Order: sequence, then structure tokens, then C-alpha cells
Amino acid sequence: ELAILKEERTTTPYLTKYERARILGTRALQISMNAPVLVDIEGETDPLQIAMKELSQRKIPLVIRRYLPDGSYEDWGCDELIVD
Amino acid sequence: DNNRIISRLWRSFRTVKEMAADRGYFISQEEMDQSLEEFRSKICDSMGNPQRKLMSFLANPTPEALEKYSDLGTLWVEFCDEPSVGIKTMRNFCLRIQEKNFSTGIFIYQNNITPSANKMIPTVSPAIIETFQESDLVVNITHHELVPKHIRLSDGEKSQLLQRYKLKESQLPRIQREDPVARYLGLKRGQVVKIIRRSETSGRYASYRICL
Amino acid sequence: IALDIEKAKVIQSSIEYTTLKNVTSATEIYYDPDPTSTVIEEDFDTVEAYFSPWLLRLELDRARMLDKQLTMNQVADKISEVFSDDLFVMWSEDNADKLIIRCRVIRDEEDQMLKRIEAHMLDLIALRGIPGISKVYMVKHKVSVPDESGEYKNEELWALETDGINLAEVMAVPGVDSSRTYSNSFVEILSVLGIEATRSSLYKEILNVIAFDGSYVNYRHMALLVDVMTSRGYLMAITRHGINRADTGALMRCSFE
Amino acid sequence: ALEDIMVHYDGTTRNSLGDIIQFLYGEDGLDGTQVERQTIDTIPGSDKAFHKRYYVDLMDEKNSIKPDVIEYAADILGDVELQKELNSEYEQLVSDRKFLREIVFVNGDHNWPLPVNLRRIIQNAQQIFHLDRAKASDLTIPEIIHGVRDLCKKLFVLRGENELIKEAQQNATSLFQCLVRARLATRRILEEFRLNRDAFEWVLGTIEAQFQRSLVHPGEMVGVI
Repeated sequence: ELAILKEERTTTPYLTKYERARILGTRALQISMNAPVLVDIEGETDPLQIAMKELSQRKIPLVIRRYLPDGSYEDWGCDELIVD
Repeated sequence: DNNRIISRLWRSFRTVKEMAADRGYFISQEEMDQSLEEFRSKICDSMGNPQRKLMSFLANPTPEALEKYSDLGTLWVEFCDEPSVGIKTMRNFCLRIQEKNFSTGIFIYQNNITPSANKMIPTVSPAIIETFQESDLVVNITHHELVPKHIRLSDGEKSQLLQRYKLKESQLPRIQREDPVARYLGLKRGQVVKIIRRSETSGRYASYRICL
Repeated sequence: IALDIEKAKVIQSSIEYTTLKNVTSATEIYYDPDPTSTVIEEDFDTVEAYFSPWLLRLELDRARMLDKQLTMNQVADKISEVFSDDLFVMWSEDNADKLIIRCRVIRDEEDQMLKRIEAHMLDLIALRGIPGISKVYMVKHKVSVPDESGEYKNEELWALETDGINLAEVMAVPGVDSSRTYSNSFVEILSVLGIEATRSSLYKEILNVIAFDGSYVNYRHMALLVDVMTSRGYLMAITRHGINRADTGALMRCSFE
Repeated sequence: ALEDIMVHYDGTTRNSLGDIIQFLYGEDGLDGTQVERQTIDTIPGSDKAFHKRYYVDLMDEKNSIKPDVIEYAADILGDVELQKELNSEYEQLVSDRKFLREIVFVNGDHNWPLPVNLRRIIQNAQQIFHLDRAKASDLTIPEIIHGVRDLCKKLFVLRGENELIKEAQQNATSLFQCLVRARLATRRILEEFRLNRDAFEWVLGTIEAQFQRSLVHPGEMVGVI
């Protein structure tokens, strides 16, 4: 009911700074909690750097639920939001 | 002083005609561009005494306003002869409005109106009566540079705005009923007006205000 | 009008508020035993040519009389019409050295009511002008308007700056551009013009205050402030009397005051 | 007073109750840090200067594009479709001039804060593509006109097929469209700047990307700011 169909999404297709920071923090915490990594690890040891590398390659398995003021929400995958 | 009074009366009459035209009622082109000399010739007598009863007139909505707004009826504009407004004169005007099946009527006084006259103004259903001061009608406020253009939205347009913004009626910006622009447009409760405004960041801006 | 200094001066004189107290220099109460003549020889010729023994005598100031561009006929007619026929008036021309206009109570001990009438004359009597306008100044405004070729050029015009606020009456004055009259009191703008004009005037005032000293603030912040202040159709003061009256949550309202 | 004001994902500015304060933040939906003082070249100058700078006449040799700056100077005289396109562009420029002078800026001021510095983009393209040596440009007039027209329609602030959304988008992007049309004029591109196909495409892409990057991010606490 409150969900919005994928073909009717009107929000911006770009990743906001707040969304980027929240995803980076969540991914860093999850990696620090022994989560599987979807990208190769060459020399980096900081979980934040691993999360940033995953974000650059668009491999973070998270979904942003943007809330409209009325109450409805739009679900955007992290693999479909444009990252600057 | 007589010439000043006549000129002020003519300006007020022109403002009332412009207000009636803006509401969607049909006003003839020759009446809109009526000159001061013609007004004094057809209204003022030999002694220069104005004839307030002769200025009262009737107007009907244009077909464009008829299709745009379905709640428009006949309009009657009456000028009070005496300066004060007693309860008896208001009762007579209300009886005339009821007997002449006028949807709306504009009453204009000179000095003031009694509170007892304003006591019984909600008792004219289904008709609507509005009270105006002649001294307040000398200058058209809508021609001011600081006052942007207001356009009353239709029911369909208001609904479309509501689903476009996913809004409730109370979540829109509000405009008071006593706002002189709202009184000029004859706004009623629950009606939304669109305002086109100049903006130094984007050129044009559109706002919406719902009447209280 | 703006290109002619004489017409601007005339309209400025018309706008300015002038009362009887603004021109009266002295007042006297005299006892006149004979209505046909008078004791003083200064007005003896006047009373001889122009014709309760108490009389009211007013002496004016010549420089201030000519400053307002007023004649004796105008003020005499004003004082005659303001009291109808309840007070006989005898007015002298400019030939009289003393600027005397005498008043006599209409017959139909009278010191107290006569003094009350004199106080009424001194205080409430107004000759001409919009009330509430203490002073009017002529200001030269330089504006930019395109010429025939389209290039913007500087043009000098004459405008008025008036102390005190009276919007509708000044707008109704002939010879005044009613589509451009402005007030620094946005409450009067709301009372006269509307709410959008109030928002525009509020933004203009805030911008003037901010940029008088040369500081610059982005337009969006001031626009947001003036939109919040005028969002309910009336002015919302930034205080406990405007903020706490909103329909917001009690927890956030109690945290302020 | 302005504690609980945030920009939402629909572009509106609402308080904690959901009441809309502004239908678009700043009436343009742009961040405060992404605007610089730029001049709109359409507003100032006399009518003769405007006509000389912007109007292009292909019927007359003197008023046409100089033959030494374009490689297609042969098949350009006497054309009707290109002349009609140039006439439409000139009419659009005249309409923009009228709208700017008579409605928005009546005092003649032309230097205002706007997003996306176009002069920096133009000079960066000139430096990158090495537009010296007076090389004749291979950029046709219809390509310039169609590219500018497509760019002006791709400056998305509000997305949706609703008529109100389109009207709000046009109202929000009117000023930036006027500035872009003033800068990216056919005569100015062909003579003043001397761009080619690669430079023109790079400028269009950079303008679109920078305008997309200059929007205000939803969830911004604009009231406290």
C-alpha cells in the first residue's frame, strides 16, 4: 500500500551526501563485524576504506528507503543510485 | 470639495467595475472606459448632488467563467444613499436580494455600518452578501507593484494540486478571509488561489494559498 | 509631477498635516462692551468697516502663515464650517498688522465653557493635510530606465519621504503614484495591501537592515525566514507569543519557553 | 523558530507538522554553496549592440558568419532551413530579453548568483582542446541549435510527468535557461569562442553534470542553516 512501484519513482537517481555517509558507516560496521566482502582486498586494512572501495564498484548490498512526507516510501538499490 | 468628492466616487465606481470584471462577470467595454465627464453627466444632478441609487447595477458571468467556475450566479452592486447603515436598511436589502434571487450581492457604505447589521449577515442563505467601504475602494490594491496576481483555482485544479503534492487541506499555506486581496476576489472558506511571483533566483515562482 | 519641482512642491504642501496649533502664536480673551466697535484701536478700523460681551482673539505668525501657503479666507472658512453657526467669527484681511481672527459665543458667567471651546480650537482643529504625517521631505531619487536605443541610463526624479504612517489616505491622494507607494511598517502593509505584499516588504526591510553596513546574506535564508513568518496568513513574531501558538508537539514547544 | 525545517525528497520545504513553507527551497532547489556571481549578457547593452552580437543573417554576405572560421562557408548562403532556425533562435533570445527586462530585473542589474560557471567551462574546454591556430570549426548551426535546445530540456530539478511538475521545472530553470542561451549563442560559439564538435559536446556534458551536482540534497536542515 505505502510502497511505490519501481516505474513510478520520482526521487533523484543520485546518492545524497547523507545517504552516502550512512551507507559507508553501516558497511564499515558490518565489515568490522565479519561480513562477507564483495570486492577483492589488496592492501587496505581499514573497514572504511573497504566500504569506500565497495561503493566505488557499486557492490554494497543495501537498499535506501526514502520516505515521502505523506508516509509512502521509495526503495532504491545501492547498485542503481549514481555515485559521484 | 464637490469636484473632489465626484472624482473619488468615480474612481470607486471604476474600482468596483474592475473587481466585478476580475471575478468573471461580464462588463461592457464602454462601461469600463467610462470617463469622469460622462459619469458626472449621467449621475450628478444640476446641483452636483450624487445619485447613489443610480449607480446600482447588475452583472452576469461570462461563458468562460461559467465553464471555469460552476458556482457563479448573478451579481448585484448597490450603493447606499445615506452615510450610516441601520439595521432596517440591511433588512430591506436582504429582502430585495431574496426576492430578486441574486446569488451574490455587494453593499457599499460611506462612513460606517452598525454592528447589528453585521449580526445578521450569515442569515442570507443561500445568497452571499459582502460589505465594502467606499473610501477603501478609491485605489485598486491589485494594481500595486507589491501585490502579485492572484487566480482562484477551480475544484478540479485544487484536487489535482492535492494529489500532486500529496497534501491535506490544512497543510497548505493559508490566506485570511479578511485579507483585502481575498475580499477583492470574494474568496470563501476552503478555496485555493495560485499566485505567480517574480523571483531573483529562478525568474518565476508559483505559490498556492488556501482560504481560512 | 516628478519632473516638475513646482508640482512636487504643491503636492508636498498638500500632503503635510497642518493644524490651528501649528500656526497660532498667541490667544487672548477680551471683554467687548459694544458689538459695534472695540476698545483697541488696532482692530477699530476692522470692526468699523466689517460691521455675552466676551471675545476670543488669535494672533498668528506671519512667517509660519506664509510657510504653509495659507490665506486668511481658507482658515476663516475652515473655522466657520467646523463649528457650523454655533460661534460667530469675524476675520480680518492681510491689511491688519495683527493677524487677528475674533470669535464670539452665540447667545441663546461663561468663562469655563469659553476656555473649553478655546482649548478645542487649539487642539482638535485641522486645516488641511493627511493626519498622522508630521513632516514631508523632498528626496531626489536616481533610477535607471532604458532610452529609445535601449541602453540603461540614470534619471533623476522627485519623491516624498513622510514621517508617520498613513497608507490608504496617501494612496488615495491625487497626483500620487498609488501603484508604488511603500511603507516601512509591514503591519500597515498587511492591513492595506495583503499578505504577499507583506512578505515582499518584510524581505525588503530585512535586506536593508542586513546590507546597510555592506554585509551580504544569500537570498534563500531571508526568503525562508519571511516565508515562515507569513505562512499562516498573519505575522508570526519570533518570540513566545508567535512560536508557542503553533500546533506543533508539546515537547518541542516546552523546550523553548 | 526555524529549528524543525527540512528539505524533503519531493523538493518541498516543510516543518515537523508537514506544513509546506516553500514549494521549492529558495524557489530554485539549489544549494547555497553551488552558486557564483555571473552576468546575463542579454539584459545589458543597446538594441543595436544586441542585434550585432546575436542576430545572424544568411541572406546577406556581410551579416553572415565569416568564411574563415567555418569549413562549410560554401553551402550556407541562401539556405532557408538554417535561416528559419536562426530566426527562431533570435526570437527566443528577444523573448528572453523582454522577460528579463520587463518582469524580473526592471532596474537593469545583470550580475546575479547563478549555478554552473559557464565562463570557466568554456575556457577549460578551450585550454583542453587547443582551440588556437585559427582552425576552421566543423560545427554546423543546426547542431549547435539542437544541442542547446536538448541541453535546456535536460536540466532536471523535479522529475515526473505531471503537468504541475513540468510547470514547476520550467519556472525553476527559467533563469538558468536564459543564462545558458545568452552564453551559448550561435554567433558567439562560431566567432567569439570558436568551438568544434568535441568541445561543444564536452561543454554540454559538463554543464549538465554540474547542474545535476549543484542541486540541494534532500534531508538538509535548511531552517537551522
